Amino acid sequence: RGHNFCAEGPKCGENSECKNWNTKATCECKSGYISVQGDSAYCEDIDECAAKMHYCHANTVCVNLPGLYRCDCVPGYIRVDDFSCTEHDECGSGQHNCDENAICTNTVQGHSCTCKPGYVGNGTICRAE
Amino acid sequence: PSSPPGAPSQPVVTEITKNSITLTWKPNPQTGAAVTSYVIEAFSPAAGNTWRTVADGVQLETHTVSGLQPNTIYLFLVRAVGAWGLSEPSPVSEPVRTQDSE
Ligand SMILES: *[C@@H]1O[C@H](CO)[C@@H](O)[C@H](O)[C@H]1NC(C)=O
Ligand SMILES: [Ca+2]
Repeated sequence: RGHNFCAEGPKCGENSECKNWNTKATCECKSGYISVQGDSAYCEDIDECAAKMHYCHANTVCVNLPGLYRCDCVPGYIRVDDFSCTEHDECGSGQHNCDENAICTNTVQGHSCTCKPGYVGNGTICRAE
Repeated sequence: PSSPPGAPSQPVVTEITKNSITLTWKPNPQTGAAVTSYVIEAFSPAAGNTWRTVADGVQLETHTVSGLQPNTIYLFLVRAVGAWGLSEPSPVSEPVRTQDSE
């Protein structure tokens, strides 16, 4: 192997990782962390829930985490994806008129109906190709 | 300007195996926030009623989603990531089925 530049002494800070390159050690922030003031040896957690941030989307409450974050549903809402929730499970309640061979997917606005592969139509009606 | 990037274009399936699907898309053409990576989400009517995040930190506009089930329907969407968060979703891809395992 090459020379262990990282073992020569302290270099990178608490939320930073030391890497041995051919001629020197280098520091990189851990995932989800960012340099405090332009030096990747010293990093702090990214606050994805800070003001003006838009990691989390409709009907969620952003929860900041060290190296991560989470988008919880507003109480009473049901999840669409990691970033958004919706008021009702329209697909699971029969609140839809999807064709028997269309896929029902909840959306923030309501739901979509998509004809399964091999079928053509607008999801309300599907016909084999 | 403290907004996320614009939504990418509809992802297109370019190759299929029995456990993977390869996707391609484009960044939003409208002038806006810079894109630093992409997030890929997958839906299957046989895998639960939420979208699963299947890839993140994607630097390119093409990527292969592996670890999938044979003979299964999948749909896909992409979000663009920037300094201030995530774009709204791209349009959903046309549904495809992975190949069967014979
Ligand atoms: C689908 O087509 C039917 C008639 O063919 C129409 O009544 C219905 O509104 C359409 N649905 C959508 C979402 O366009
Ligand atoms: Ca964080």
